[PDB]
Amino acid sequence: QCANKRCIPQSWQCDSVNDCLDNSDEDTSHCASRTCRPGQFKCNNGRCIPQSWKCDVDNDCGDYSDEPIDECTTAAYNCDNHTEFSCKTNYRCIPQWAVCNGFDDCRDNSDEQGCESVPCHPSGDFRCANHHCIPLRWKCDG
Amino acid sequence: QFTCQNGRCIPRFFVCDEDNDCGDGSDEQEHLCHTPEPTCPLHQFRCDNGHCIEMGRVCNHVDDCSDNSD
Amino acid sequence: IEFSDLEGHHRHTVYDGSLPHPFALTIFEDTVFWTDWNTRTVEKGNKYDGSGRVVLVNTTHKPFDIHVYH
Amino acid sequence: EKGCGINECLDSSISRCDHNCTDTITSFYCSCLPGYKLMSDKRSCVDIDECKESPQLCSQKCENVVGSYICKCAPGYIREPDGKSCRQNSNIEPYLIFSNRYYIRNLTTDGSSYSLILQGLGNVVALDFDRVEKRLYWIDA
Amino acid sequence: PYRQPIMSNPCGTNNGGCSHLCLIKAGGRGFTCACPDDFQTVQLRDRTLCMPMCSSTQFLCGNNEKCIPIW
Amino acid sequence: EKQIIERMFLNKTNRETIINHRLRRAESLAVDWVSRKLYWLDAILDCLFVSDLEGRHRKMIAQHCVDANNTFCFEHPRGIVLHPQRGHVYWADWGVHAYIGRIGMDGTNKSVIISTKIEWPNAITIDYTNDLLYWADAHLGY
Ligand SMILES: *[C@@H]1O[C@H](CO)[C@@H](O[C@@H]2O[C@H](CO)[C@@H](O[C@@H]3O[C@H](CO[C@H]4O[C@H](CO)[C@@H](O)[C@H](O)[C@@H]4O)[C@@H](O)[C@H](O[C@H]4O[C@H](CO)[C@@H](O)[C@H](O)[C@@H]4O)[C@@H]3O)[C@H](O)[C@H]2NC(C)=O)[C@H](O)[C@H]1NC(C)=O
Ligand SMILES: *[C@@H]1O[C@H](CO)[C@@H](O[C@@H]2O[C@H](CO)[C@@H](O[C@@H]3O[C@H](CO)[C@@H](O)[C@H](O)[C@@H]3O)[C@H](O)[C@H]2NC(C)=O)[C@H](O)[C@H]1NC(C)=O
Ligand SMILES: *[C@@H]1O[C@H](CO)[C@@H](O[C@@H]2O[C@H](CO)[C@@H](O[C@@H]3O[C@H](CO)[C@@H](O)[C@H](O)[C@@H]3O)[C@H](O)[C@H]2NC(C)=O)[C@H](O)[C@H]1NC(C)=O
Ligand SMILES: *[C@@H]1O[C@H](CO)[C@@H](O[C@@H]2O[C@H](CO)[C@@H](O)[C@H](O)[C@H]2NC(C)=O)[C@H](O)[C@H]1NC(C)=O
Ligand SMILES: *[C@@H]1O[C@H](CO)[C@@H](O[C@@H]2O[C@H](CO)[C@@H](O)[C@H](O)[C@H]2NC(C)=O)[C@H](O)[C@H]1NC(C)=O
Ligand SMILES: *[C@@H]1O[C@H](CO)[C@@H](O)[C@H](O)[C@H]1NC(C)=O
Ligand SMILES: *[C@@H]1O[C@H](CO)[C@@H](O)[C@H](O)[C@H]1NC(C)=O
Ligand SMILES: *[C@H]1O[C@H](CO)[C@H](O)[C@H](O)[C@H]1NC(C)=O
Ligand SMILES: [Ca+2]
Ligand SMILES: [Ca+2]
Ligand SMILES: [Ca+2]
Ligand SMILES: [Ca+2]
Ligand SMILES: [Ca+2]
Ligand SMILES: [Ca+2]
Ligand SMILES: [Ca+2]
Ligand SMILES: [Ca+2]
Ligand SMILES: [Ca+2]
Ligand SMILES: [Ca+2]
Repeated sequence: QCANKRCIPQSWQCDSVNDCLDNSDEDTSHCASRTCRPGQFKCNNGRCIPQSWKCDVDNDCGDYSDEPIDECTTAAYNCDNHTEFSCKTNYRCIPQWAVCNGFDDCRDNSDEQGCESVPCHPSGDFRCANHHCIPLRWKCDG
Repeated sequence: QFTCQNGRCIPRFFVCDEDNDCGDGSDEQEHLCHTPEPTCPLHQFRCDNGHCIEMGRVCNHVDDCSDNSD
Repeated sequence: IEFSDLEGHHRHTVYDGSLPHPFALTIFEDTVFWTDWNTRTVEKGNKYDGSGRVVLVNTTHKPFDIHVYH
Repeated sequence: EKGCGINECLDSSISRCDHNCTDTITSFYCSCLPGYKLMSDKRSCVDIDECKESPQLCSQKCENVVGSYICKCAPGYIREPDGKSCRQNSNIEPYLIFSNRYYIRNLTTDGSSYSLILQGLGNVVALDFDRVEKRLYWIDA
Repeated sequence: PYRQPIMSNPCGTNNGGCSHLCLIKAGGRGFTCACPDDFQTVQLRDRTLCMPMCSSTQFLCGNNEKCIPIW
Repeated sequence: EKQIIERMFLNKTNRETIINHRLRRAESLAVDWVSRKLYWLDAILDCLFVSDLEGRHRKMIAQHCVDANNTFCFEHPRGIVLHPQRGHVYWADWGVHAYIGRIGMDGTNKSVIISTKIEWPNAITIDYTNDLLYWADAHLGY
């Protein structure tokens, strides 16, 4: 809820953009003291982000508050083993299913390299001409 | 240069050197730092640190089995 | 590709069912060169075990006969 | 539970392995030095003809020895320091002459050079050369 | 019928006297009162007291069952 | 497609809508046959709700996060089941920190239950004879 009693999505609060038309969401006093709700990391800028976006490599808070390199470069932020895929250049850990999905997930095209070698599921997959795997429910779907 | 999980290029002189060079301990993970010992698995005897000697060398008064481990 | 003594004894196999369709072959030094109809190729490998297989050229028409001029 | 003291190789006319012997929990078995075969009597050893049995052990002409073999090289080849590979000596380097439909082609044996000897033939299915007169023969089927 | 096994309801026949939600307490050995999404839970010595607190843009029912939006 | 919860006898008669308001994206439900309650989850409000079976007296009984660290949070809650014998609600979540949560049937004593080797836990159930929990994962495929 804002000052003028119009209430907005909690993600837009202190997002550097005036939404409540009274600049209550971008007031420095509130944007400093406020605490991000459970599960979200807080930036020094006052923005709230999901905790999964710390060490995301990409900037989230605008001030690079979400990328402490020293912390992100230790063992404390390793990839989830046997469930996530690690990039080859950056320190990003991406969900494994994002490998070979027709999008640059690792930001250096690591996830989309050597796509011709990954085997599709023996029963529940359809193999594309560009060696992608799609769920069989999407063939002939239109 | 072996590529650490966090993107550090480390020379192969430091892989499994019992020192965390990468900063995350990826270089010294157990995937490369197991180095299994001689199992001596089929059709021979085994004594001490993996001496896969033939069965005739069991307790035959000939100290070949490390420090006479049999 | 098989070779044997001049009396047809002691046969040995170089390639074992790996060849589409050889038609001609020649040996020089330790290398055997053969012409393959199905891939339309000239290619070579070691004359005793077939190691180091290399496709020398992609002919558009069937290569029929081959010889080493030396 | 027969012969459980292992030792059964340790006599002359009994066991009678002519090269070497090893004993199991119960009894002996015979063995030969390298390059000898256990023969079907299970007592005795024989020299293999390594030249006839395994010609791939020599790059060229092979000579049998009792207990081993020696690799020679045919006239015009030099034996490499490794003792197995023979290398052609004449400075005349070889090339592959091969025939296609409409073409006879001259290919160098590493794939680096690829040229044309003749073109506009009907169908060249066979081909051969003559060293003495530097001639070339073929069949236009 | 076995995929919902029969067992004795702890709120049985009374809702434990709670005017609102009689829920099963954790461990499944006793009950516990509660209040709807826009009431204030107030505890007395022996009886829970849930009373409406709905907004200006919400309408409260005459017998205080619930609150509904003004529209 | 209509954002409603209906009910009907099994002889196809007396079809009736019981909930139609303030229900954004209801992901799953289960029926407390014992104290007569309907429990459901929604992915947008990221909450666990409860009602009388007739739709009156709604309440929210879990929100924000599970655990004392906020490591596991309602993000994409999905399958739900009850174990009224022991007064527990179990539910799956397939967010970034995918997990299986548990809470008392009156909103106390919330906990994580499964937090490792779990990516896409769509399904959850209980075998009431063995008292064994079961789930399935759509990514790891187990
Ligand atoms: C393409 O390549 C071909 C073949 O390599 C060349 O043809 C050769 O040309 C040479 C000349 O450059 C020819 O040499 C001459 O051959 C005559 C005939 O010899 C025949 O009979 C003898 C005896 O039985 C055989 O040994 C021989 O093989 C032949 O069957 C000789 O009589 C000639 O000798 C005369 O001239 C020489 C000087 O040149 C004198 O010393 C002699 O006393 C004598 O007067 C001569 O040797 C050779 O025959 C051709 N090849 C063959 C084998 O037939 C083409 O020239 C070449 N083309 C090009 C353009 O390069
Ligand atoms: C397999 O059989 C051979 C032949 O029987 C065994 O070779 C034996 O090896 C020993 C040690 O090398 C030989 O003794 C040595 O002989 C030389 C003279 O040649 C002498 O100068 C040394 O002081 C020493 O005594 C022995 O002569 C030889 N056997 C015979 C009878 O010639 C070999 O050891 C056997 N291997 C196994 C695994 O059983
Ligand atoms: C789902 O499908 C099953 C199987 O087709 C249905 O079971 C059927 O239920 C009806 C109603 O109870 C049964 O008919 C009744 O049978 C009893 C006993 O013979 C009789 O006394 C009644 O007069 C009536 O004929 C039917 O036999 C039964 N069939 C089977 C194979 O079980 C079930 O009703 C279906 N459920 C729904 C919600 O559609
Ligand atoms: C919840 O948070 C605390 C920190 O406040 C965690 O305790 C630390 O855990 C790490 C390993 O995960 C250790 O290296 C630290 O030394 C611990 N610090 C302290 C003060 O104990 C705790 O592990 C977290 N709980 C769970 C279940 O993950
Ligand atoms: C609240 O949750 C905790 C777990 O987070 C429960 O503790 C477990 O309870 C079972 C059954 O009583 C024990 O067998 C386990 O050893 C307990 N584990 C831990 C880590 O506490 C606890 O029982 C729950 N409380 C209620 C009210 O049911
Ligand atoms: C990690 O993943 C590997 C497979 O890449 C697996 O063998 C191993 O058991 C997993 N566990 C850990 C943390 O080593
Ligand atoms: C032969 O053709 C293939 C394509 O079919 C090509 O990739 C290859 O490079 C060719 N061989 C050589 C010697 O270039
Ligand atoms: C932030 O944390 C504080 C406690 O320090 C309060 O719980 C506050 O309510 C939290 N923020 C929000 C958005 O609820
Ligand atoms: Ca804002
Ligand atoms: Ca970031
Ligand atoms: Ca991708
Ligand atoms: Ca499609
Ligand atoms: Ca190291
Ligand atoms: Ca010994
Ligand atoms: Ca010999
Ligand atoms: Ca959500
Ligand atoms: Ca995850
Ligand atoms: Ca899948």
